[PDB]
Amino acid sequence: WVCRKTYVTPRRPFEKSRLDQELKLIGEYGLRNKREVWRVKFTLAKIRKAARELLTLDEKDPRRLFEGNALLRRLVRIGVLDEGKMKLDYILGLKIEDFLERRLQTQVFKLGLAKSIHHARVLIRQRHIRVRKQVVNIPSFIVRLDSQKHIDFSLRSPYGGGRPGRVKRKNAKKGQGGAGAG
Amino acid sequence: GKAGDKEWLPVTKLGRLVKDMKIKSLEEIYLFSLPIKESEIIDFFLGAALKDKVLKIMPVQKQTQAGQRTRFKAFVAIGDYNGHVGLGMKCSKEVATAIRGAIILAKLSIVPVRRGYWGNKIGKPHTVRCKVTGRCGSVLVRLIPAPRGTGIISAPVPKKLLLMAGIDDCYTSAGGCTATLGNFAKATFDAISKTYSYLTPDLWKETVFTKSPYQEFTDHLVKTHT
Amino acid sequence: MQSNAGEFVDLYVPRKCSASNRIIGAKDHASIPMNVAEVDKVTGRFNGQSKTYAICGAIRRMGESDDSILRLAKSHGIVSQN
Amino acid sequence: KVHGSLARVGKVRGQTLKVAKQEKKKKRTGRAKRRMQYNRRFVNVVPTFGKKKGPNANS
Amino acid sequence: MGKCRGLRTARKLRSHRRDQKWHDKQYKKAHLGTALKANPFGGASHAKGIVLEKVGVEAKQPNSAIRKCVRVQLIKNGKKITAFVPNDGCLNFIEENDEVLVAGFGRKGHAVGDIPGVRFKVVKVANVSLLALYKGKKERPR
RNA sequence: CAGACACCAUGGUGCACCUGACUCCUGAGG
RNA sequence: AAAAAUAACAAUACAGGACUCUUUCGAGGCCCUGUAAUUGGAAUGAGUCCACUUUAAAUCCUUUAACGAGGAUCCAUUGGAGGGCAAGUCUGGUCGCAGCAGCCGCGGUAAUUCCAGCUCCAAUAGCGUAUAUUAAAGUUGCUGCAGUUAAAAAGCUCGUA
Repeated sequence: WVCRKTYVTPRRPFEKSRLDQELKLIGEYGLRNKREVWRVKFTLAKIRKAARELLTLDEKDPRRLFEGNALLRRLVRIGVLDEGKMKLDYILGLKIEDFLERRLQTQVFKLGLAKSIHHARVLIRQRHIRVRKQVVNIPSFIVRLDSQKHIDFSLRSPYGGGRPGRVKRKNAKKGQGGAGAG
Repeated sequence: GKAGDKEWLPVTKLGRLVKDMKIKSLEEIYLFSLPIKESEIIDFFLGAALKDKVLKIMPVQKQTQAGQRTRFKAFVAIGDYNGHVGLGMKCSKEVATAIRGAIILAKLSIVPVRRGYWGNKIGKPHTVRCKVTGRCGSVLVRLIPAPRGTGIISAPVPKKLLLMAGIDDCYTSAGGCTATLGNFAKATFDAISKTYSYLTPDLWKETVFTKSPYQEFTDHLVKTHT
Repeated sequence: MQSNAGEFVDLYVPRKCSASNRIIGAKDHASIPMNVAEVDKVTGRFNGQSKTYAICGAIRRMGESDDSILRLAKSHGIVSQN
Repeated sequence: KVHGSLARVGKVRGQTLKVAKQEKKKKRTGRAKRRMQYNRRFVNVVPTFGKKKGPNANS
Repeated sequence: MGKCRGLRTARKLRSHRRDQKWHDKQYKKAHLGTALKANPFGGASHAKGIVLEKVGVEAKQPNSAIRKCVRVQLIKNGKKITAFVPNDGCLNFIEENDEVLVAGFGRKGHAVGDIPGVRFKVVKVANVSLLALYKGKKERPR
């Protein structure tokens, strides 16, 4: 049908200081690679351009009003932006970090069963949590406000309760085959 | 180990007033448009949060009577991140000496650069209020203000100057020779300073003029001479 | 240079001129004013309270300044034999 | 110029032989290696020792 | 500057720009199809040929070396071209009538290095990759 | 200003080179 | 084009810093990052697989009894590290040879450009290369070019479109 890239490649391939900056973001927020950072760079740039367009439209104009409100509402739903600010001027001031902080991984750190921004990502990818009664396997995700009230253990990781898989049973048989000697 | 030292020697009214603290900032001096010929004045009012960046260390030369001769030409730029910047060029026999002199020269030349906005008016200046252009040798750099979160879109050498200038958001276009770096920095230096030289309608409102600090402090500044 | 309703941006407010209506910028050379003393008149003997005129680089290099000062001084007073 | 005669080929390779160090450890995969660079450089040993120094510099 | 700018002068600007466009060397060669006619790349990107002969080339100064090229007649284009053989001691694996995949160099349409009349480089010998032979990932099958 | 004023050609090459942190450390005393 | 695995967490052995004690040295101290020695639980599908599901009938997915990680492994790559250009004032080998080299230039014996090894860098299930076209390019200049001398005002005037 139709497809599109979710990331962007900048015009200078080596730019040492920037490469370091990008590595630091990866460290802080537990990411896979530069493509993860580029993924946010693509989204953020489009949001700023959206904002900037609206801001140069005439005031009290249906298009500016309707799409303004929509852009604001979306950014507040995911908890990047706060609605005590709530106009175009403030949206421009947002940066890469503000998005990353509202991801599933960084919530799984902040509460629950991760010990690091390391651990968290591996926990999500190995299906140790449900967000509600719904497993989430994607760490780069961005949870909404009231979805951070339902992050909890899964019933398909058998610690935190759940049906025995073959990893709990593996540990059982280090006591009944490792120490059972058979 | 090694450690610095500082000493004040006045040869002028301005040096004495600064140390006595009848002048508390460079801004007063800039307003009156009086020269600064003592590095100590800049050191005393600031002397912290002053970053010196050597832009290039490039040698040049002239031919002496018997064989060659060569010397080092250094470009140093200085500035706080609060809207004050300087540029100083010095040429000396060795690399180290050329940079050492260049730093002193850079401090002396320190000039205010006006900071303004793209269109905003709340949340404090992030760019310039007017597009300013500067030319050096047929290189022309044009600075254009940019809105927040855009960042500085410039070549590395102008970007560093803009950073110190307090312009965190800027569009640039530079046209002309791109092989030459001393010219490129100089042209950007001309541009940033030009923001004060523009008369905006927010700057129209007029003032009754200084009575000069030389005249007013005349009695004070008898120490053994006025 | 104000922002908003009258918030202060700005590093300082520069001097202006009235001999060509152009600002004295930012550290420029050949930029100085000119304090003429007032005399109280009638009993003579200087009393304060300076009259100050602001002279810019521009006017001086274009050799205007001599005439300008007289126009400025006369228009607002006061010197004997006008 | 134009010429016609090949002479000597693989002269340097005819007297240089390769060898191998094998592994104490694997060269690290994806995400783990990317994280490892940031920790090894910065959070260790928080940098306070030395200056002006490369990751492979003999300077 | 030096152009017309009235209120009806659209036609004059439109045609004047078109007329002057042709002067530029980069433009002209491509638009007159010269690039295809003279050089075998332009209208192709890669081309396979049969090896005519192996040439030793006593490289023109500066730089003192025997550069060592092959001469290839491309099947598709039908043009005889001398192409550089890169990689160290890799001349060897070429044989007369054994094919090679040839590709352009990097200047595009013009000679490279210190050697004139060569503006192309070999990429595969025996259609199985010179690179793979040099590394020793793959063996010469022929 | 205002005395005299002529033939004469030819000839080759490389390395000029780039960063900041004051001790002989005093070493009876210290 | 999309998602982003190939391990994560403690312990100890160390290299480290806020905190405390001590005049300091030194020691304790939490957070850990790496590097040993191996581990300890604790986890997961890549494979494997009853069953349920899919579907025209099937396949695969999404669903799951029973299995599947202590390590040089269930074991990632492709180019670069003289300049532009990120990363070797590398070690051995060669010595204007073989090669390198878009371009600038290296190599003629103490080669930081080669050829291998080692280390490091960049991007990372992708990366290199060739080529067309686009951007950068105000090097086609409408917005927005240049023409005294750098490439460029017709010998001059009349004059219609």
